[PDB]
Amino acid sequence: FDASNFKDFSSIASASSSWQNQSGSTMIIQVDSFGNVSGQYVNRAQGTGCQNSPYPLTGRVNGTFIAFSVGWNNSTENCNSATGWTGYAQVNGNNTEIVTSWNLAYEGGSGPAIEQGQDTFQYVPTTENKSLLK
Amino acid sequence: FDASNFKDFSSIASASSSWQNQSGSTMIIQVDSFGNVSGQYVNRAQGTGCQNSPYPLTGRVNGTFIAFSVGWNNSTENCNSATGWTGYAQVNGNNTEIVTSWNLAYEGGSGPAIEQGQDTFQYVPTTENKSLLKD
Repeated sequence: FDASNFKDFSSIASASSSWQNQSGSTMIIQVDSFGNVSGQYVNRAQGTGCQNSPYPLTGRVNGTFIAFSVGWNNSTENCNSATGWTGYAQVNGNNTEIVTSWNLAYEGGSGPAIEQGQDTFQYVPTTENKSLLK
Repeated sequence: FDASNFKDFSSIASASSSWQNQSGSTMIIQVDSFGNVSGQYVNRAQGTGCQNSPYPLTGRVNGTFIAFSVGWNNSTENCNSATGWTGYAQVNGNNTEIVTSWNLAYEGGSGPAIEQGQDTFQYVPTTENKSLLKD
């Protein structure tokens, strides 16, 4: 996968790809040839619960457009919320990024509320070792 | 719902349910015991592309909260865009509803753009027939 020449999600379909946003959160995703997205999301956004453990992520792609969803209970920590992100991939400065808007639905002070924000994910190329033993 | 603890486990561990929003769009969803949502969405929003054919949907649930996603290509019609909904289930007037905000990412005049909105889905009860041939 040439991240400097990403065309659409089929450039990255059929193998895993890793991503990191501006807040330190990471995700690893699988895009199949039918437009499905699976993956795992690790939240590290300052001030939030449910950090540093993987949460299942699902979604859908159409060309360069994507939408994906995370529920905030993985059996390690339950934050009783959900986030949906929607956006698109593009090549920016010889890497690829996914530009998104998100909604977080949660229990607020006076009842259920939806918080909005934006995340941009940068592609993270794999690192490689000879073997698992140092 | 505490009473759900005192029923058949298999029947309550998962959900199969239909929903209609205020625009007449429908979705059919399956929620499994692990939190995974699958289903099919049929758009009927007035004046839009990609109406009247089913589009895959996928999502996650946590408690009463839900997020789900649809890409707008099913090989019948491609609208080159994607929508993400986020919200929650609640009860009113003796029916369950899902209250959501959505984002739509699409190719606008100037390049990619995001449109925002709200949808509320009402639960739709199953119709039951004797057979495919007789009601």
